[PDB]
Amino acid sequence: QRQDILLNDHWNFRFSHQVQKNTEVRVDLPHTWNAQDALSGKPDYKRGIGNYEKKLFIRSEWQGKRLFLRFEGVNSVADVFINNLHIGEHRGGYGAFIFEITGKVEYGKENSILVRVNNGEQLDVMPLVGDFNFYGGIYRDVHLLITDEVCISPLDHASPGVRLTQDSVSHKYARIEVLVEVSNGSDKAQEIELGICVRDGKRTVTERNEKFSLSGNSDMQRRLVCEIKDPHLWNGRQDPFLYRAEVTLTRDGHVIDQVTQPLGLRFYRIDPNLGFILNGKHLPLRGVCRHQDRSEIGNALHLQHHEEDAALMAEMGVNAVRLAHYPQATCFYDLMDRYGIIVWTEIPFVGPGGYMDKGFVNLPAFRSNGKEQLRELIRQHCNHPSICVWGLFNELTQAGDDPTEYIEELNRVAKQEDMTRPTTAASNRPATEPMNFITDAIAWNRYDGWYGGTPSDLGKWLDDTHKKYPELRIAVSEYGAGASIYHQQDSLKKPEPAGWWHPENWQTYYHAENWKTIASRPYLWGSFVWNMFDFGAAHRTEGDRPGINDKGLVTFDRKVRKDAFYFYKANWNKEEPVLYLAGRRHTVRRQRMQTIVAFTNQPEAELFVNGRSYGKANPDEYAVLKWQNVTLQEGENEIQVVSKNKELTLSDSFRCRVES
Amino acid sequence: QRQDILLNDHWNFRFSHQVQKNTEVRVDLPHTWNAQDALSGKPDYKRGIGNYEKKLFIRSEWQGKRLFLRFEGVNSVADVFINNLHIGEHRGGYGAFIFEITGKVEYGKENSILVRVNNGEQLDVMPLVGDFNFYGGIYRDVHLLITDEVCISPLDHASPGVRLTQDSVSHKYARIEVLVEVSNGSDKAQEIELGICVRDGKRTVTERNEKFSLSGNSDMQRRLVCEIKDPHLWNGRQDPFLYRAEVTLTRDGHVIDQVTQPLGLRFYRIDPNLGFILNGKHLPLRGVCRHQDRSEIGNALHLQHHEEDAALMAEMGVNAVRLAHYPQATCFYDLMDRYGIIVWTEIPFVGPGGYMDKGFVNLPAFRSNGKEQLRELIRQHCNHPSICVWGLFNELTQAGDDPTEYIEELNRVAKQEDMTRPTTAASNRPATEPMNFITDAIAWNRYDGWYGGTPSDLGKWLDDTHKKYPELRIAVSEYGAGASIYHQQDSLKKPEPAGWWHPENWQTYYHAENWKTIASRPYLWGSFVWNMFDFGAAHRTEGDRPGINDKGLVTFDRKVRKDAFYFYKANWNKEEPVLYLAGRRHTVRRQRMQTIVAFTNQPEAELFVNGRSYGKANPDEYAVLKWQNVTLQEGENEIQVVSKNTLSDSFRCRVES
Amino acid sequence: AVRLAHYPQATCFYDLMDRYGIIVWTEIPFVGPGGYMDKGFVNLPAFRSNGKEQLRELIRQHCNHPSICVWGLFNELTQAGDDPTEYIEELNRVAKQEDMTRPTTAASNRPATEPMNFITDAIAWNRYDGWYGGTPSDLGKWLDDTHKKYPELRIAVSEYGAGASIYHQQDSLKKPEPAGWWHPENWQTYYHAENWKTIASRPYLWGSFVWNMFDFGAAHRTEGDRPGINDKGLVTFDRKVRKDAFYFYKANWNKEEPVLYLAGRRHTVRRQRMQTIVAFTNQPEAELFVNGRSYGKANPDEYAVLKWQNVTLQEGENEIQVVSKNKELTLSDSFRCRVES
Ligand SMILES: [Cl-]
Ligand SMILES: [Cl-]
Ligand SMILES: [Cl-]
Repeated sequence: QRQDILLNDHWNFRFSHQVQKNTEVRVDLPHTWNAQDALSGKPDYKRGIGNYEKKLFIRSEWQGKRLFLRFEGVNSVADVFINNLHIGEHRGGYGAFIFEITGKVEYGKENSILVRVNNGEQLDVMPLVGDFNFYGGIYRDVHLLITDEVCISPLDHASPGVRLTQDSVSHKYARIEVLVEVSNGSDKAQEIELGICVRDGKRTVTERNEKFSLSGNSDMQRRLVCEIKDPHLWNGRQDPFLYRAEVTLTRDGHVIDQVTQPLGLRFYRIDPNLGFILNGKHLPLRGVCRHQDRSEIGNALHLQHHEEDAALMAEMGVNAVRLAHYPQATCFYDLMDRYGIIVWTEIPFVGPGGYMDKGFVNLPAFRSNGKEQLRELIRQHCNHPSICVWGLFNELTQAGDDPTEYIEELNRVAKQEDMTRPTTAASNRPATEPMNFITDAIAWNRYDGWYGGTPSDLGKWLDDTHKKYPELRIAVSEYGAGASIYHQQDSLKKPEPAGWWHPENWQTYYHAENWKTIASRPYLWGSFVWNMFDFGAAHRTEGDRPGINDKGLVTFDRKVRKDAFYFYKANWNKEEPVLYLAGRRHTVRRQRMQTIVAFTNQPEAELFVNGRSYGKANPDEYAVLKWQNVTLQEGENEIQVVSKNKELTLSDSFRCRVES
Repeated sequence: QRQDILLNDHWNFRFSHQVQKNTEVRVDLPHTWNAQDALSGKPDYKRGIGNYEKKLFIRSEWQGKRLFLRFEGVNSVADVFINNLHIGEHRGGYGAFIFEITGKVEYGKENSILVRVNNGEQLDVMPLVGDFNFYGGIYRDVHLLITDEVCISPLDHASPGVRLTQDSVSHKYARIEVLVEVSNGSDKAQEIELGICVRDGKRTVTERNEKFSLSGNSDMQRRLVCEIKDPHLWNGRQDPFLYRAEVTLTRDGHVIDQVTQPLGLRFYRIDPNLGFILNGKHLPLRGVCRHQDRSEIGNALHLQHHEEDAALMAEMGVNAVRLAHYPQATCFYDLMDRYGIIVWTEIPFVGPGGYMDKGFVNLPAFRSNGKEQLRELIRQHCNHPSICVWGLFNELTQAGDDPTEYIEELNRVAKQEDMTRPTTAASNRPATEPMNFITDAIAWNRYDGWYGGTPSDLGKWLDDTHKKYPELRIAVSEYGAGASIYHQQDSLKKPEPAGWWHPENWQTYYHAENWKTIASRPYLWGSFVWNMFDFGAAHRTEGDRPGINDKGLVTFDRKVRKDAFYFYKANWNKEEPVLYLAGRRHTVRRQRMQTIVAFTNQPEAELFVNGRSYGKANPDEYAVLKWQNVTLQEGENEIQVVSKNTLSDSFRCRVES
Repeated sequence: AVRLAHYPQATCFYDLMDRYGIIVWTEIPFVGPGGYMDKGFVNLPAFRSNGKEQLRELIRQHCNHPSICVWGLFNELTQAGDDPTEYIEELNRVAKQEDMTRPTTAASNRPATEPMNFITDAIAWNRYDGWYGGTPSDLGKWLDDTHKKYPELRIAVSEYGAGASIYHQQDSLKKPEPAGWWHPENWQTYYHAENWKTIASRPYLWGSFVWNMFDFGAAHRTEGDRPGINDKGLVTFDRKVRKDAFYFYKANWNKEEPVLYLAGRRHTVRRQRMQTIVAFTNQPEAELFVNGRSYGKANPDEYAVLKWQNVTLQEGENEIQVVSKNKELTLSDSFRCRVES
């Protein structure tokens, strides 16, 4: 009944700095204008105003309906015009936002949609700093909504208008409360029927409907309640079961409007000594971090790109994700729902880390806008079963303008919006700083063995902190190491992090030792690898090219899994057979005697070097096969590893050459 | 004695796009970071955040005083930090602004000022568009103000704290209402003597004092009424007389704070049919526009630059100047006060003109800020006798977000702030548009004979408008033509304005015809030339080099007066001898036959060509000497002109048929 | 005298030197790296054959100009790497085939021992003692040392100079850092007064050449008051403003146009109350008036320098005027000035 029309095709664009006429060029949404300058490594890429114009014919039959323009993302600040009259402004690059254009168009005519987008710097719109790209543009989809004059309202913070809250969840019973925004845009009072039907496919599981009166040009909220006995729980990747919940408005029979949403029922708690308990059973959060960009296109992502990023994490055995450092797309939360991957999602309250300036500036506009951004985050995505914590900052400092007061304010805003999920944060503060003690959970970013030290520093630090504050729920927000797939060398030696040489073997070593450190500590409720993918950061000058943070387990184009990916796949994915030699891309070696390493989830593998066996071996606790003192021969070599397990015979091999 | 310490020397600077540490460099205020990229013709010059830091030592003997940071101009949005703790933001690149730091520093030790300056694009801080450059930075002076704990307050829209309102002026009597803001920063009540002394050189002209008690931590506004019988009126360039008004705070017989302000007394009115009448006598307003930049340095101007601009204007006989398109430097207002030049100064409410986008966006942060800039402009510069009109917009359009109500709102704000001067605007709308009728006076930007048409079209349009709207007080806000000193040709032909060829002879022809049109029309209360000076406009791609609006009478480096300068000088300056051949820069000619033109304010001159006399000639009504059918030799040629009353002028050129 | 760096210039400018009477050193663009990277000489066949063509072009094109008096062969080459010393000898021989009436010379930055300093008939060195390292007095000792070691060389100073922004001012005379963003004007003034004293006491120098008459373009530079400018001119890059040191030379060198010029007119905000007040004149006397009060008459020293020590300025505004009377001609100069602390 209700209509949702994609508006991405054929816009006109120009930069306000192109001040002459006839300078517009065709673009097609999604779109950023920084996919070339920023990705090329230019730190001063284009940050300012871009102008999108669309011609949209408003049909006559649409008069008497209600028309909305929903934007799923526009970085950073957007001003919307209909036939060149301002209708609204939205400040924030990552929440969806909406405007009703029912009273603003000429029915039966072409009309003009004009979106003036600014991604230039501000001190009053988070994020203010960050180790990533602030791609400017309409980089997510744009939709025309047409509904009945009486509808389930899409206007409240661009939420769906249906909000599904879970309490009393057990293996035996669950209670769901359903908050519905209903809007009467007619001049007449209406007697409507409101109904909720929760379904398993096409089988009704529960159902309640309600008749009530609503005056003209008025909206009110309705909160229905229903129950499910012996509910089918959403249980992570073991069984990511999903009800669909349909809320309908009815009038004289026949549906007049409909909204459907996912319902995944789960209970869980974060235990200071046991970690994360999902539906009564402990669950390691084997996590990675993910940014929303890609090679060549920046953050103008299409559906298939989200799907592919999800598939690669699923393949590696990921069961948790931190979506850094901002609200991300509905269809990615969808995929995490459907795969059973637990989600940490946060507002863009990002501090400087090792860089300059601040993530917090004590401006009324900044503080206020931040609260609206956190309110957008929760109201737009709270229905997703995969979301399990709400994150409030990444790497703020207490020096200069101190955000501790404001963070406490944000924490309270989160609880007003959602009591059912803990808050968390990603800190790089000494443990004594108050801001580590506000959120329900806390976590630190740690690079022991990359930005200085050795991996053993990590377990000591975490052990000490867990001892001094026994009630903290500690996790590793970030840990990782740079790696170019074209940087190879025989020996493990710690590269300079800020230089043009990130040899792949050190990333491998780093994650091996670090996962060992994490896996020995059950008090950590999760760990999150920085990062799943290389991602654009235009100011970086390191690795094999500028403009890239190269700590991904997979390359920026999603083409090449680095060695470390297969290390995590050996450990985390016990379903697909894995047998993978490390260092296949080290193809020109200077030593004759080497240490060979493979990763497997098989019980046993045997190494062969020019057909000459070097023995069977079993992986250690963390899936690592290792043969020291393997003599290669001058010139060409072939290195093959083989494993048999009943009918399952696996093989991996590569070639290489030794010079001197 | 109140202390005023310049803080321009040695600051640390880095762009915020320089994320890495140790990337600061030294700058020395005044400073912009767009003096290289914008003036090189880069359309997307850097519009973003730059961070200035200074270490400043807070002396122990200042504890117990008050301490003010006053910024004369920072484009466009500034946030100021004391020891990295925010103390306020200012939105707007051309008004002065101030923040008190008394309670924000550690006395006796080093402190740090951090000024985070953002010239990035905004849709809520005028100007949004404009044919000029938005040079970012702290491009005007920065002072430390030390005052008594009870002081003449510097905090109200960064005003001087003293307002000199001329409520009645005549050749016999002037009455001046003085408004002084007094601040008590003490925790105890204070009884203080407020005094004002109006001085002529050293002679006290009038004097008024009063005693009151001001309670602790309280601000108050006093209003003393001064009178001057038989006043010495400030009467333009004929006699730019200035009294000095010294307001002082006394306490138990000792002066503790002092503020002096100009007082130039005058009355005037703008007659619909007769033009501008100053102190009872008609003045043609012979005017030019002026921007606050210069080659190589952008808008990071010094005093000598202001002074050289003013002198060049006075040399040409200017007696009115329109300061486009924004509040400019107090120091340049002082100059016009002292020369006697009438000033038109306006808020940066600038529309797109020939270009894209809008001068107005209907959102409340834009409306709010605009009223604040208008209040900033009047409260900060109202004590200059040169400022005679306040302008509200330049080239706004009624399409899209209609700004007409908002301009009515802005008109009422200026009347609230200053009833003694009329409002004006610079329009490019058809006379039908309602926005033309809000301000007391109105004017139009017109380029008949440059952007299409012929100069004769100005008079016809003006005439038609005066007849249709006889109550309008009409002036020409802009008229002008582009020229490069390096584009020369034999004959007069109209260039394509958007092209790379702007021959000088066209600019000279254009101005001589347009002045003729203006000079005939006394109902114009003024005319302003676009522009006195070539200026920066990064998007321009015309003339002899990109990034330059070249409709100036003088070049961007203020080195070379174009031919048109000397036309106006001979018409407007009858005190300095002028005799000047046009076309000396056209040194390679293709025709033997020539029309030789010169400008003069002598009663006659005689032309010589390779020594041969072509005749004594008299100038026309517009100071133009012209000899037709002048016959040049192939090869080298010397053209000379002489007058006696004994002036000479000459240049050499060669002919290649 | 003018040294046209570093390349053949326009005929009309050669003409202008002919007509003023200025002696001209002009040269081929055989320019070395100086303080930068890479080389002026690469031992390619085409490079060498081209260089000869460029020198025959130079001489056959401008030999008629009488102002040209020496022919320059290189600037700041180095012997490290591809040694050009042979190829310098060829060019000098080409010069000799092309023209016998003028000596050849060069502008060196090599230790005096290097052979490439003895090929041409005369030789000069670029010295920056007191700007790039050292004191201005190091220049005298080196020249005399060199003159004593090789009494046959015909030694000139092909380059000496110091950077200055007219917008960099200060109270005291401190050696700035050359590659930094701060070139105060008082230092360039000091540099030239001291270096000219060193030059003018040494008659065995057949000439000296200020680097440079004007600030010139050099995109790579990041010093002084803006990027991309070599700011050692005596006059700005727009030929509009004469820096202090220009007037030190005009007083010294131009004894026909009267000069009376106070130094430091652009330093309009001082921080100290006692000042040394220096002026340059070719008049015989001048009197200094500070806020209308005489600080006495004074005579210029041998190098046209008037100095009044221990000048007391008031806090706030100041007016500094110096005035000369020579029979008919009366000269005055003044500038305003502000003291804060
Ligand atoms: Cl922060
Ligand atoms: Cl507009
Ligand atoms: Cl070399």
